[PDB]
Amino acid sequence: PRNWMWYDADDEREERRKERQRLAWAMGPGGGEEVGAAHLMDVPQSMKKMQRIVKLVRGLPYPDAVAQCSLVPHKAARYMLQALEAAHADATEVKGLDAERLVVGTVFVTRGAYEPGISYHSKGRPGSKTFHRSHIRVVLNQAAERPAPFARIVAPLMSRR
Amino acid sequence: ARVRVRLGDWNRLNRKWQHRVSMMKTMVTQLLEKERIRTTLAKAKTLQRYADKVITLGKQGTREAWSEARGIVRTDRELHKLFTQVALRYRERPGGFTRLVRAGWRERDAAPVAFVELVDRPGELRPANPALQRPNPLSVQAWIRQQLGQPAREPSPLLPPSVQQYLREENRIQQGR
Amino acid sequence: GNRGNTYQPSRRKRVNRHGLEKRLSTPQGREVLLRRLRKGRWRITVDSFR
Amino acid sequence: PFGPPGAERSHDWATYARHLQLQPENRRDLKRYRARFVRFMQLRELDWREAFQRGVAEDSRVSNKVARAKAEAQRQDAWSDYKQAMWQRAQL
Amino acid sequence: ATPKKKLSLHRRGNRRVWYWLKRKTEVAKCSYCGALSGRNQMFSGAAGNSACTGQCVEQAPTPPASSYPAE
Amino acid sequence: KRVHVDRGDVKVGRLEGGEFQVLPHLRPRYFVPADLDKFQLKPYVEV
RNA sequence: UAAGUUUUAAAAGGCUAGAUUGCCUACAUUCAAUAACACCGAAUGACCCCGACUUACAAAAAGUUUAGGACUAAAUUUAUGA
RNA sequence: CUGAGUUCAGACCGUCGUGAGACAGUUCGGUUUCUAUCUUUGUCAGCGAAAGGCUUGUUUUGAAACGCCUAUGCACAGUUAG
RNA sequence: CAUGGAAUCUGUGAAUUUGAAAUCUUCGUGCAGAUGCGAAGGCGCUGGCAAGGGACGAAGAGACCCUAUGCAGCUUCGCUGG
RNA sequence: UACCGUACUGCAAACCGACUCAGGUGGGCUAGUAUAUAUACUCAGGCCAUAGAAUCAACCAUGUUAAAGGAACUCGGCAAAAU
Ligand SMILES: [Mg+2]
Ligand SMILES: [Mg+2]
Ligand SMILES: [Mg+2]
Ligand SMILES: [Mg+2]
Ligand SMILES: [Mg+2]
Ligand SMILES: [Mg+2]
Ligand SMILES: [Mg+2]
Ligand SMILES: [Mg+2]
Ligand SMILES: [Mg+2]
Ligand SMILES: [Mg+2]
Ligand SMILES: [Mg+2]
Ligand SMILES: [Mg+2]
Ligand SMILES: [Mg+2]
Ligand SMILES: [Mg+2]
Ligand SMILES: [Mg+2]
Ligand SMILES: [Mg+2]
Ligand SMILES: [Zn+2]
Repeated sequence: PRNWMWYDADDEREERRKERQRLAWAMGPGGGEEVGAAHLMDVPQSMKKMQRIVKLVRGLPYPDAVAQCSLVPHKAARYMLQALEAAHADATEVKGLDAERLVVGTVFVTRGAYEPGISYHSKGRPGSKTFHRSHIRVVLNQAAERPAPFARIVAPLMSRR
Repeated sequence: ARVRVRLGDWNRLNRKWQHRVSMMKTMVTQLLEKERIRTTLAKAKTLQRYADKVITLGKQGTREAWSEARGIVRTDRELHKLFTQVALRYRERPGGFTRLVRAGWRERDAAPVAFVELVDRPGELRPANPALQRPNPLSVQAWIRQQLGQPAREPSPLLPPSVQQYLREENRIQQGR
Repeated sequence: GNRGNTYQPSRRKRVNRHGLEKRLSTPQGREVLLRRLRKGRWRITVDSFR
Repeated sequence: PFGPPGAERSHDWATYARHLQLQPENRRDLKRYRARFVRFMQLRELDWREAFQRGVAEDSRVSNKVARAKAEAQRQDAWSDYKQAMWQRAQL
Repeated sequence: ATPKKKLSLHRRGNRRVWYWLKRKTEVAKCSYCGALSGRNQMFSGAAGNSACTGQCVEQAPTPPASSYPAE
Repeated sequence: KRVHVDRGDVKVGRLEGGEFQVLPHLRPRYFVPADLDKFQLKPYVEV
């Protein structure tokens, strides 16, 4: 449990902050058993634009969550795919969780730091063209049984005699 | 505001009619120069209808058909291809010279995308069906086509043996004038 | 008639109005320069350079 | 470029002195005359460029106009061989 | 033409129901390359699929044809 | 680049008919020594 | 579409909910991105759409046709008299 | 929706006034802003899950489906409300 | 009927306004025209696209009238001054 | 025979308007049908980057056509049409 310490104060502050949130993640909402997770910071999308896609993958298993992200033309779905793939990579290679039983049990969108701008309304009045950002937290639990896939897998156009 | 889809007519394709006809002429010229082009669904369906009209005009092989295609079809390298390779390739096909396969959406505007290609060529994606299907003279269809006024309409080579006895003659050559 | 474009740029007129020498030509222009110095402005006149 | 090979090695001030000498009433406003001469010099440099562009365009038009007819002659003489090949193999 | 009060979090959520997307109930999955798309769409290498190995089409033999190549 | 500022050059002449004439006594002359080759003092002194 | 053509009684006529009764081999994908064409339509035992051919006694909306798209199967037809 | 008239700013004619000016005396000319939050209203749509016990009517290898009442769904829907 | 907005999708992406709201109808009452009080009644819930009667919609602490130890400019046989 | 200017832009996304602003910004050169620098098409040359994609909403803007009438509309033939 880190008997060593960093040399500079900035690295030590960052490492202590990291251990504080690893404490808060354990024994809290869920926690407990071994969990693959990811945190995709500073997605260049609004919170509503990400929440449009996040309401589709909430509670689904992993393969049909990837299916729901891959079946829409939205820009936010590619970032959601990036977050789900990072969480899957952590869960399968960093941890030792079994695949094909992972459920997306926790996904939500939080605020990011905005970039304030200016928009030029008429009659001299100012406006805004603020560039919004957001964060993604994905937690993939492992179920006790492989679940119902929720979307029927059919054969493609290529698989034809 | 005039109804084009729902009342069988040409698509508007977000364009004025002169721009629309010019764009279809450019796309049919591109479709026969490279035999598979990729575009949005509305242009793809309009291209399929226009391709059937242009290919049949090339299949006539007449001087008036050449004159009409000369304005319709731009390249001239491919006016020859339409009147020779495409005309001989689909000489007996009753329409349907083109297939459409959907290919997803494009990145710039999320518009649906379709692959449009000429059928019955080396490099096509599905086997074609024969344009004709030689009939069994010992089946119901042949007798219905004997009692009713229907032709035989059999599959044929480019020059059948019914012209062989004329072309074999040495007194029917005229020396080439 | 749309307003807002009263500033028509010209180097001759800018130097001839707000330059150093018209400021030094009159006494009250010299006290204008003196209180620019007393305020501590980095640019004394519109045409100063080095 | 765009001007003749004799355009270099030829001082243009001979034109200035020539039309200043034989017309003695160009000496009224000499500075205006010199401005008109320099304006003539820049204008002549532009007209050389325009003449070059028109000549190259008119050459390229007939070159492509010949090459297109050559391509059509090649295409027709390639089609005739195939047609005579089909009728010849119908003979055999 | 102007809101008279500030919208509450509950009223805003109720008003935003039109903005949400419906989940799709079918998907066409390639067993080799694991690709996902609709059943009416090509998603092989000719379309966008950098993971395609060609195993998606399992048979394509067409050797014979004869024509005049226009040159 | 805006008002034709004259730099710190030394003038070598004057215009008479618009043609500049460089005065020959104002041309630059540099009194370089006879030989700077095998001269026993270098720009650096050993420590 | 009206300027055209029909109909405008006692109560007539419409809209929403519905006691009951009956039935159930019903997870809802494709045929074009605004089905309003089409749910009182179709998806290969399919003329649903599109194309091709014919019709001046339709100045063109019907008739034939599975050529193309709605994929699909074999030991008696790559297949309906669609 | 108009601003034709009732609020101005320009000018003329008449009345009153020393005059700046006043006239609800006559004339000519003279900026009509607003992207609907929710209250109504028209119309088009989404959400408002279930399976309950069968001591299973039966079977052994209280779990599995089977048979029941109605529960949803769908159809026709009071001499049936509004 | 034509073109371009509007309506559908993808991408970028404001502002006016805002005591808090979970804001029904009629009659009565009431700082005298009630979403909020009383009596009676109605109402599955939430929206898109439209229309704007209400929210004494929003936009200016000056349209008009009155007041100020109020200002300002103008006028004159108002007063006083070289 | 020195010194200063020489890039790029300059009816404009680079100047003046808070903006990549439908506004304002001086002078000069130019081919054919053809005839005037007007008008239609075009030469040299340049451009089709700054939201895209289909479709039949209502409604709005801008236009084309309209049977029989024709200012009957309206404060006023305003606006369109017409020569
Ligand atoms: Mg329209
Ligand atoms: Mg035109
Ligand atoms: Mg002007
Ligand atoms: Mg200013
Ligand atoms: Mg077929
Ligand atoms: Mg439009
Ligand atoms: Mg009341
Ligand atoms: Mg409603
Ligand atoms: Mg609305
Ligand atoms: Mg007082
Ligand atoms: Mg301009
Ligand atoms: Mg401005
Ligand atoms: Mg501009
Ligand atoms: Mg032109
Ligand atoms: Mg563009
Ligand atoms: Mg008439
Ligand atoms: Zn694959």
